Amino acid sequence: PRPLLSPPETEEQLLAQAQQLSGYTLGELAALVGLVTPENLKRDKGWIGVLLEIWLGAPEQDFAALGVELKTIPVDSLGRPLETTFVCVAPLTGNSGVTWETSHVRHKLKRVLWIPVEGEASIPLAQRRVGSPLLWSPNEEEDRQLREDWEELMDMIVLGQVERITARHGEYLQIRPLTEAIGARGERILTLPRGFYLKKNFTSALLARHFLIQ
Repeated sequence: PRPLLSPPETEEQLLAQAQQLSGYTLGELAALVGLVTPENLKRDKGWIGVLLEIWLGAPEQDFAALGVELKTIPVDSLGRPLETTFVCVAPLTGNSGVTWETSHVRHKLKRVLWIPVEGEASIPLAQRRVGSPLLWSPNEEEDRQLREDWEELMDMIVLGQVERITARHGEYLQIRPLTEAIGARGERILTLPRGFYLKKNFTSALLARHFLIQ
């Protein structure tokens, strides 16, 4: 296959292109666009993203205005998620007044191109294969699941309790771990940078429905 030279202006072209990548390994795809494949993503957390973006044309930049977020999902040998999925940085400061409706999380997850990719540690990066892509939007239930988790997490941040957030917070979405934040007393604190992540139950559910369409 050949990478798109200009950003796609229709979801049809974006999806068709994504589909051309299925079956190929990351090494094969990286080589086809003159890119070297790192030994692991420890150094470049967003390497796979840079690569898929090149392929998907990411002439019509913001003009294309597709509003589609690309998200790769490392999966096991059975197509199941291996880890939580990073959504976006969690704002520890500012952004006061934000609500679920006006949140960057809801905005980022409005339209997503999910690309499953093998991710089991035993498989060298260059040998991991790309699976079948998904073009998704949360249904009413998924949006509710995210809203409730988002509201609980953000309220803690706004109340200066970011350091109190743990894996116990959030049924489908969590905030995972120096940057400035709001302290429990309103004092300014320095803490680990945080981010919003989708849990494996949420991403597994949407990946599963992809094989049950009728």
